[PDB]
Amino acid sequence: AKHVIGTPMKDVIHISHGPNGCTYDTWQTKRYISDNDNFQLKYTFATDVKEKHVGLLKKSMHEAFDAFPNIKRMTVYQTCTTALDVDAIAKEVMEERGDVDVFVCHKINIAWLNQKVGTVEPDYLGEHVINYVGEYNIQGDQEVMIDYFNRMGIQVLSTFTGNGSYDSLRMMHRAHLNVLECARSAEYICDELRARYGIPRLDIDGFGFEPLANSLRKVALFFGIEDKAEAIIAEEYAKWKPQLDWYKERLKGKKVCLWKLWHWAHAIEEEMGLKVVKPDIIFTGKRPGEFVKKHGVPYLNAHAYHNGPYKGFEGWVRFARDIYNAIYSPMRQLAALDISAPDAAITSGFRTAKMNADLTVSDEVKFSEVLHEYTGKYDSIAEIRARNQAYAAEQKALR
Amino acid sequence: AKHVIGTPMKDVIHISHGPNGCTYDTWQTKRYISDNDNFQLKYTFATDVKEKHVGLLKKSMHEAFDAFPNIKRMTVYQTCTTALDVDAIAKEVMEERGDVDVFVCHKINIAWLNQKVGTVEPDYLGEHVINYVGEYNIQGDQEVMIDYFNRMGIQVLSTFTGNGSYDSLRMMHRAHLNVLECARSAEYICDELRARYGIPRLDIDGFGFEPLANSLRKVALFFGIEDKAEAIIAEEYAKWKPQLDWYKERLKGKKVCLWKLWHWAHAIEEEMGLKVVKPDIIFTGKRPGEFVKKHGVPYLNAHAYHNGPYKGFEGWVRFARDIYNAIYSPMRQLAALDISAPDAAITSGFRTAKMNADLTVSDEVKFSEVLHEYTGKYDSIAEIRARNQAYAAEQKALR
Amino acid sequence: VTQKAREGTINPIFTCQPAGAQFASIGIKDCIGIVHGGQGCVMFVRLLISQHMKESFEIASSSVALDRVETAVEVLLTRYPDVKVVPIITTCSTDVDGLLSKLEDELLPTKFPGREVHLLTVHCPSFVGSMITGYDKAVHDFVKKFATKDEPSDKINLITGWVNPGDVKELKHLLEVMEVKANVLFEVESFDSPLMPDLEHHSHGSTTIEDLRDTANAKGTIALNRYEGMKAADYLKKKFKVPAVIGPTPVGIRNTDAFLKAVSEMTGQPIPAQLVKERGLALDAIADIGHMFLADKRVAIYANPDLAIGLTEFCLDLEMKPKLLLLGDDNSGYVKDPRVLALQENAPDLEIVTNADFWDLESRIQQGLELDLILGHSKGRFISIDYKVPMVRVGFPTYDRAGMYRHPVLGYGGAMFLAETMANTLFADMEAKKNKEWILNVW
Amino acid sequence: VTQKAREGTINPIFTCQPAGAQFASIGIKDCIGIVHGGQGCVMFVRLLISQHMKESFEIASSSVALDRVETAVEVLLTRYPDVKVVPIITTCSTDVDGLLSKLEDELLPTKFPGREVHLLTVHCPSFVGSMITGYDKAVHDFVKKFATKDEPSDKINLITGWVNPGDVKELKHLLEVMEVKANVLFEVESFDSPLMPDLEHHSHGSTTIEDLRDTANAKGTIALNRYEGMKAADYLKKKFKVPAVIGPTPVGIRNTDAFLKAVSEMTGQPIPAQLVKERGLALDAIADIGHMFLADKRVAIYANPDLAIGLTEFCLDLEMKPKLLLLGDDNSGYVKDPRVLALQENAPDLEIVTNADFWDLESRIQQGLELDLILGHSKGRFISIDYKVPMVRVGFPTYDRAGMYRHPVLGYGGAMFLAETMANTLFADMEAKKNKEWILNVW
Repeated sequence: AKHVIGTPMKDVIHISHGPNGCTYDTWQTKRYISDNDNFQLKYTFATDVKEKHVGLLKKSMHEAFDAFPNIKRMTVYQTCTTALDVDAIAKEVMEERGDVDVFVCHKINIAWLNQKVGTVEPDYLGEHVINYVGEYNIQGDQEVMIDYFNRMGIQVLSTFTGNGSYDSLRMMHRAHLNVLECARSAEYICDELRARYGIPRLDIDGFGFEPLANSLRKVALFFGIEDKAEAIIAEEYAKWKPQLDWYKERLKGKKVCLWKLWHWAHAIEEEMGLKVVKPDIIFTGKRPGEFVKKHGVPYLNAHAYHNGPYKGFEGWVRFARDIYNAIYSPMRQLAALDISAPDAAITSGFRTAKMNADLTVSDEVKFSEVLHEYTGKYDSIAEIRARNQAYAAEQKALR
Repeated sequence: AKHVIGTPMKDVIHISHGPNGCTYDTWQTKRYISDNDNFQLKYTFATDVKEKHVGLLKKSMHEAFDAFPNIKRMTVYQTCTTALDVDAIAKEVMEERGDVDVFVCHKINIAWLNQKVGTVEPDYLGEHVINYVGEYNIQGDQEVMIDYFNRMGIQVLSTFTGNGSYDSLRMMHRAHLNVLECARSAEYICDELRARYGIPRLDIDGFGFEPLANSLRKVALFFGIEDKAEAIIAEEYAKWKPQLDWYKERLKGKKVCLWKLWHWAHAIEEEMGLKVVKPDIIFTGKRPGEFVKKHGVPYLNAHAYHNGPYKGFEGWVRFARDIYNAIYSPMRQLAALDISAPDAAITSGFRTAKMNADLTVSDEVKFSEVLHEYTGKYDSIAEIRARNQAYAAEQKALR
Repeated sequence: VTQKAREGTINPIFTCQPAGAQFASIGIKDCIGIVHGGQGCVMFVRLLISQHMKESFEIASSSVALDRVETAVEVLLTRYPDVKVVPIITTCSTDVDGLLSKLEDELLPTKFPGREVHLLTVHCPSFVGSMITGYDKAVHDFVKKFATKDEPSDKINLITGWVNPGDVKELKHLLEVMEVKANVLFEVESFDSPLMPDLEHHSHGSTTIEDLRDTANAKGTIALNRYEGMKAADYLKKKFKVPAVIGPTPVGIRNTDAFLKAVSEMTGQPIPAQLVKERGLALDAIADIGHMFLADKRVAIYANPDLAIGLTEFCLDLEMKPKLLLLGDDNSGYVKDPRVLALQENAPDLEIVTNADFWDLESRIQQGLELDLILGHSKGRFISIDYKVPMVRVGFPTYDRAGMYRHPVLGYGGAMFLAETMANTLFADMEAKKNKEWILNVW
Repeated sequence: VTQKAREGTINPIFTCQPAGAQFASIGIKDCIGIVHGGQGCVMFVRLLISQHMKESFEIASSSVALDRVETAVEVLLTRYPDVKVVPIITTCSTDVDGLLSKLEDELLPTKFPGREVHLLTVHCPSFVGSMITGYDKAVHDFVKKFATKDEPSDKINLITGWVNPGDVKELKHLLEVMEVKANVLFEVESFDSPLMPDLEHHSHGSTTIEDLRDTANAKGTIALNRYEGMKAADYLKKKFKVPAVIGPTPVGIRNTDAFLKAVSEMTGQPIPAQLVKERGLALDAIADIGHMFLADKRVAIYANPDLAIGLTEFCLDLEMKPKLLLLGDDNSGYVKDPRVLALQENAPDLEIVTNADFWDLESRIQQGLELDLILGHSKGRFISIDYKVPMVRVGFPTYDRAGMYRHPVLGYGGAMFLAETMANTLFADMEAKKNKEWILNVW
């Protein structure tokens, strides 16, 4: 809850009523980024309960507000130690400051809906309004999908919760549709939003070219704007398909071990040619990845990505390039070589990943003037984020 | 010539008609800085004479102008190899470009005066105009003295040559007075300026508190503005004398070996308490300094300074602090200790230079509430340079 | 000395004691510790160690429960036929000693006949001290569990404290030149494991049960860190009469000299001329940069307490100006520390904050504290990034620079590495800000 | 391959041949070379070596002139009673061989009876070639002067090329692990001298006259650099039938493997498992950063030619994208180099500029070449400073970073140091520009 769902909120002080060690362990371990200068990644607040405490919470709440005068939203989490009256303390703090709001936190969904949803009203409501639910903005995924929605002329009322604001998530109850990215984290939010306000839910997939195109087409079909989705799909296909197919030709038949397992498995086999099952690559977390590194198998981080975002068409191409770079590394073949063998295949000079990968393709593929390698900057979110902030400015002037 | 006098010119392409190895050897070895982004320190131009040449000069002259379109001034130096018609080539280059001027290089003084001096005419001439001659702006010395002159209401027509421009040095014949910083390098310039235009000469000293104050007083006496010099001297004394005396109390009786020998020697003994003569510090160049480093003796660079500028009252305090830091380093006493000796004076913890220096002073000095350590930024020229560029802007508006 | 006047924490500098206990345990050969708490605690501690070293280490969990401990021990011993030391570490929500007594009589003799298995407890409450206290109590608990009187030995005990593999490599080089054999606690050089062609090799600790047993028979104990190993040294002195020397942490030239003098006094071994030449090499490198670039540089330092204090002392010897020293836990021994008293006496411009968090540094910078350099670990990286103060990565964890664990901060090689790294960080900052960057030619 | 289309030079990458001759000479024990030119030539070469190493070296001058050379030799032998090798180096404006013949019969036998003094000439015109060719011709001249046939030896000749003391330390470590004795040309580890308590120790070279004499009796010669030592190896092969292996420069894992294979073939010594373990440590460090940060990084490289080519090959192995390779002199052997041919064949986006200056890089950046990293020495630092491209300091001279001479760029330790240094330079740039700097947590 605190470590996955609550934290991606960008303009909130998340203070844990408990010891420092729990607040420390989850700090700077995630990649939920935001356009609020990553405030949710840079600062972490604990009440610092000591043995004597087993007054303090009220004072720590005031201290955090004082240190960060531009933050007016607070979420107080109760840890294991403090289970042995936070609500009243929060009311007193709100009364004394007078311009701040405090939230006392599956469970985080019930808590937010029964406490915060419905208390704020949007000033402007577009023709087509959605709630993006279950997205937590790993390396810029939320901003990728917002760009896709903006180019469709769709206003995203709120994202739950990645790069999301407190007030938007309180305004969540006035959307025309809910689009659900992750269900295992935010099913109840959508079910109860439908139960209380009759807001339809549309499950979508943001990974791949066909799953994402179909998701965009369903979203457009709901709003009767199918032509905009078709134009987006055609443009993104023309831009990124030759680059993706360049890697798909060199990744046909490679094996991946998965330790984002069904959001990925079918699209990986269909669009990258990989066989999901010694594997050629393992998709896992950082510590298991470092474990399997000792076995000569590369890994891509399945939780935080490597060179993300992996969402969108360009993100899919970045994912393919990451796979291809890990699999076809010349250092991989150098590490598997035993130089102490009496007849060891010791060479000099260099090799490239392209040299290794082109041994697997045919001459027609190898000399294609259509397929080319990925042509994108190291940070692909800077241009998407600048586009997103320009659409917000343009939409604000029209209003 | 090409290495000491000509190069400090900030807006000139100094192209050497000769091999690359001579141009390389003196590049990035000096600390003549300028407000033209150190163009004279960043770029060096050679004709690159090869064995075949033992046409190319014209092409390399054109190439340099092409690569640096904002530079319209060139100085061509003949090296040893090219002794075995630069003037004609320079004329044809000027004719073809049409908006550039080329200068064909004790010797460089005669060459500049007999060709370039007297051509350009000053746009504005103030009440009090000087030529600052013999200053080459090591670590910002010229900017220090310009600040002192600006606060006196004196316009510096040109500096020869440190942080000096080509056109200003061509305007050298319309100054009311010439002030001499170095004579061994620029005696002839001012002798012949007096011979041709009757411009009086005033030898000055920029180092120390008494020599610099007397220099300022002489300059003011020439222009009848003695009160401005007195105000400058009083303000700078009140600001920097307690800080200088803090170091002078801790440097009384220390010995310095000189390997800037007479522009320094008397003011060092008088104002810092040092005895110029194992020495406690050696003033020398970088390579001899590294030689004597092996003997347990610190050095301050006598040519390029250490933490310069050493000119001005604040520069004198910076010089004193550099001396005191080198002499009283705890590392100096740690390095002289032989830890393999049976009864070695091995300690733990720390020492400071202040702890070592305070063992030499009396209790009245040690607990003075007047003397304090130097209070100045690492780069002291940034504020002086900003003041200089503000006075130039203000003088533009009035004109 | 400043004590934090805020009750809450913003951006803690240390984690909880169980994490320090687990880090102490992973330095022992054939030791896999079971943490009697949530699986998330072990997951985050393993992630933190993986962040520091980029290596996976084996730590087990009980998934809370006295009987769950029994099942966890059974499962661990079944699934790891090489583990010999099985420490049980308690946590927030958590009589494991009597349960272990029953286990060694019922489960081990029956299910694992002939298998050498040692069970011990490390009680680590998470709201009393910090990971420093946890490491100290874990080292004490291991030494207490294993130390046994035997035939006298010519070795000394070197309790290094919570240090990097590069620090251990440097310390062992110094001991080898001095011709001194030691029971090094702990041998963490094997944390850096190779990427082998055929046979996989995983990260592990190299301290054996024999070393911990033989700690009782040493000539003496040198505990480099007063807060990370003084408890074990005091236990050894109190029970087996092993004389103990506490500190100094050999950060810099002078403290390394004092460390070598302590070794020479313990062992009777003279300081040789090779150490004189290595110390001289470090001093020559330091003389190249000292009064040209290091003097008068304003420094903020936070690290493990002993390392932070030693770094402050080394910076003061280098003619730098330490402005802020952050000690990130509530230890009451800091005020009576003679090194801290000396810092108060002869470095009056240095503020020492105990029980500090990163907000102490960040708010002091906000209110106008001008700094040229920071010495600290990677959890404070965003202060450096956002306020444009260069930082040299020291301590645990340093996850935003590559391979910092392989370099020493102790010894003469550590002094040289520290001084040159501080100089190079300053040089890169001078170039980034174009602050007299032309001066890096003829120094 | 690009050849510079400008006749003039802007910002040369190398100095003249006499400087390279003097640098080769200062690596010999009891050698003080007299430069038959201006005082300023020797002053600037000594200043350049002092910039690189921060150490003073003894090089003599004749000040200009055969009688001047004779007087200079007399004065040098009077004022230095330890010098044995006295090479005379010619320069721009300069029968030193005939005079030297006369001197060895008239001056040395009479004025210095019983003193072992060797006089040789190194002719180094400054309008042909560069400091690389000057170093090559100086090494050839020393080997030619001293090599003498004797009883056969089990040693090999390792002509390292113009390398750093850290490179020599790494190469000697590799040879010692492989159990190979060598005549190392040159032993420059003593360039780094200590700051001793009482006695003064000055920087010098450790290559003796005995090593240069014994080069004729070796099993074989391995010249790491084709442009900095192939002439001496070819002379040895042509005169004394000493088999010569030219290259590869052991930059990176693969080239170090090829170097160790060449050593094993020359000597018959097997490659041991310790080198396997050290290579694996380097490979594990490289695997931590390779496809996360190093892949697809756009790199410009300039250095000494062999080092620059090897760095390009290592970067290509690391999945980086070398864009520009600058070879700063007019050598005609670059086009026929099989390494350069391989770079043309399989690195298609790499432009190789021969006879280049720093304006090649700077103008290519001006016209739109986007780079993430530069590998080059300190004379090109202002391109990095002004165009905001991070640079890793490699080669000669590196005077704007502290102690770069003490780290290897050769061997597996050199490969690890290079990869981690490029990673850390990129990390510091990412933090300075705030370019995905949050990503440096859980890599």
